[PDB]
Amino acid sequence: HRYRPGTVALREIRRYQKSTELLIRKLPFQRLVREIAQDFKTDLRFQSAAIGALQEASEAYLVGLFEDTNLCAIHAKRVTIMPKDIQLARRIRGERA
Amino acid sequence: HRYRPGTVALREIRRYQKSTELLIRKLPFQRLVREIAQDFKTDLRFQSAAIGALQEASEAYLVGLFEDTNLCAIHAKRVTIMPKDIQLARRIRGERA
Amino acid sequence: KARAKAKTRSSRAGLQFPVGRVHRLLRKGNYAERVGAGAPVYLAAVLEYLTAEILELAGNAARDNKKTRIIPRHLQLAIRNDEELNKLLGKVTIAQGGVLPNIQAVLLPK
Amino acid sequence: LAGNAARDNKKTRIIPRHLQLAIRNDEELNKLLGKVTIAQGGVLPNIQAVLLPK
Amino acid sequence: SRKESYSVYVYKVLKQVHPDTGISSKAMGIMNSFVNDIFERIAGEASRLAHYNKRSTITSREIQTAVRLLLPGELAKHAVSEGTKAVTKYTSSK
Amino acid sequence: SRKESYSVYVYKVLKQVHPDTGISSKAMGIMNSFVNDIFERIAGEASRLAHYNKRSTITSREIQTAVRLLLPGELAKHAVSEGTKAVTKYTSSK
Amino acid sequence: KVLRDNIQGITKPAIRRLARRGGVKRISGLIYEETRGVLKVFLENVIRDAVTYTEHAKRKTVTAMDVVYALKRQGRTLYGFGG
Amino acid sequence: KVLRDNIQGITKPAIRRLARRGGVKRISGLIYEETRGVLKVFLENVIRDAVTYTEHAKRKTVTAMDVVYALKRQGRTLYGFGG
DNA sequence: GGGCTGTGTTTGTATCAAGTTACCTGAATGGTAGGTGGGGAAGTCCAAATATTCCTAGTAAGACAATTGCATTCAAGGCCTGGCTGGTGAAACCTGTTTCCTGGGAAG
Ligand SMILES: [Mg+2]
Repeated sequence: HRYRPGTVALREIRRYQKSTELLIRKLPFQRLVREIAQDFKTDLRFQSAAIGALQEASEAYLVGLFEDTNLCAIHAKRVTIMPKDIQLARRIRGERA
Repeated sequence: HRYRPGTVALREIRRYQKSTELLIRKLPFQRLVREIAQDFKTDLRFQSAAIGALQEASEAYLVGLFEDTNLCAIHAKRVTIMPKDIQLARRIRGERA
Repeated sequence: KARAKAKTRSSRAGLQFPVGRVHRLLRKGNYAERVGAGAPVYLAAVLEYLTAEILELAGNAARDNKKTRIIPRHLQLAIRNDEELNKLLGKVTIAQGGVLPNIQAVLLPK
Repeated sequence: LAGNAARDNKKTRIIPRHLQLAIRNDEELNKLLGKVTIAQGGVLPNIQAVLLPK
Repeated sequence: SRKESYSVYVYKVLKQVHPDTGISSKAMGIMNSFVNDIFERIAGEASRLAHYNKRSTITSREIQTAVRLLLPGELAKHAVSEGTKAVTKYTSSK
Repeated sequence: SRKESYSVYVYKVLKQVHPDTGISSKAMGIMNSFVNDIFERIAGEASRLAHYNKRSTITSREIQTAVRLLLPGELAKHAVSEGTKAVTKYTSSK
Repeated sequence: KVLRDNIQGITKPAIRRLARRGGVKRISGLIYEETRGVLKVFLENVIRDAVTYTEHAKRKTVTAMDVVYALKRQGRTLYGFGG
Repeated sequence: KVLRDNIQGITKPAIRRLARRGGVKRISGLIYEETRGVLKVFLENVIRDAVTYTEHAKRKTVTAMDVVYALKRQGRTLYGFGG
């Protein structure tokens, strides 16, 4: 009937750790590259295997970030991640100077 | 007269962040390498600039570890580091599999 | 005139990865100026042991989930199941894989 | 930058501590050598301002 | 034109330990690009082993040290002995 | 025998922006080994730029791209324009 | 061509779904303004390294091996697209 | 040559003094059995990579550039000793 | 006691790949001659490792004091979940254009 909080959530963890699908969709990630590329050189083309080389590398970083974020949230006797965790996750690896 | 706890401690932080001295002494670190080298090849010699290349690289790692340990101890509303911090410090960087 | 039977150097060493193709990828990659005759033999073997060891482990995960062909999820999951294969590819993303199933056993429901 | 830190601490010659401290004082010089240990340097003076005494 | 590859030489290894097994196209390219990457790690560490010992020569000794560096633990015990079989078999021939 | 170095060419730069400044022995070796490392990053990325575009030639264009990769942000704006002065001065001579 | 408000294209569930792949049960509402920041840092250190390859060969199309060469540079190798 | 009990050579103040360089005020008494463990992990991934260079040139002395080449391999560069 | 979502089993076809080959060229091999690089054996000298003591400094320890860390309780806020609406994303279709894409070619 009424699920408790943390039950539909844990169904999602075993769901998405099994599939191989695209989580960030294509066109709202393709247009993100058409903002950062405009600075360094206007009028560039992209092969769709290179955009997909980013959509499987940006999703390779956040999942590598959030799984190292959630270590901190558990570490502070919590089960909730917070933006003080990520900003201290990245300072340990040296991914932000 | 009687210092409070945290006063002689904070004198040490501004002391050792100023000097360039050796903290781990030479011979109780030189003999540490004569335990790990015995497995891979017995009867090896070491140049003293190579042992010192380790004494300034092992002290380059723990200080890089403890300064990233103390971020976690402050993060759990504490001022004390604990061995649950280091074992979660290293899991974030990927320095232990 | 004719000549003798051309026996390939991959069949003269008992390997499957070529040695003729590896030996022109050590003289057109500017790795060094001289490349020994035994070096692309020895390197095509190490390319052949490590190509088995993934596909040995990629065969099992295909079988354990009732599959004929190995899709990249199995390559994602054959890696990071083995310990020493993971420490080689510790920095490496495999495309279209997702991650291993993992919960930290604190988020379990109450 | 290694000349300035030698001057600000009243030194004629540049010892590696100054090279340690000229790096990681500048931001963009640090992002080049972010992985790099400099020998015989120690670290910058740093407290997280929570360990200050009470 | 011609794209050289290692795709053919996978079927000659896939049909050695799993003879009733196919492999998809997009999984070939991983085992294709696994090879080209693990090629130039071993070569590109044997290359930098040539400069460190002042020789212009990549021997078959230098590939052995550039496999005992990249492969950890138990792969470094097998892939060494899975090469020195394929050399001793090679040199006794010809 | 002979150990080539960049130690002499530091005093010809140290005495350009701080003419009343010495430098120690063990700090020379850092700026010595800073050079040899930042040499082979730029060369060893210009080298791998030769294979990626199928040329056997390291031009002075390829060193410019292998400095806009290794140097971040504001160093990549100066060290490009601090090279093209030293080339245009060089080529107008001779 | 200019299309703005597309750092806001990384929607609120699609960061939650990425959080679920990392093994995260409960999240805050202030990760969404942190993730979009850390993402655009990572794409301003790949596209900045990718375009200098594509400009160097005087190509107008940043091809598939270009991005892989950029990710080769940072030490995060991507298999499956070549290179 | 064998000399044991020298992971216990990293003494109790010399881990505290390393803790003070990191900016740490108060420590536990159970870091001492953690630090000696994390230290010997780091020296079983450098000496294992250093000796394979020294054996490769058939030298009996692990020289100064050898360790720097090992630290080059892991991605933790050490300046000041060459290399 | 009941329910929901995940899971499984069976069928058909489309698609993807497996198959075999045709050629044709690219490349892969065979036989050779040449030089060079490296490998090997040596030696004086070189750098490190040891045996020692000596002294000293900080290491180790025992005691004490006070803060912090922990565990509980309190209070509520924040977030998760779901019933709903709709705007866009994606998949399928069509193309002209643009760029490449080596490759060859001309001309200064
Ligand atoms: Mg004319």
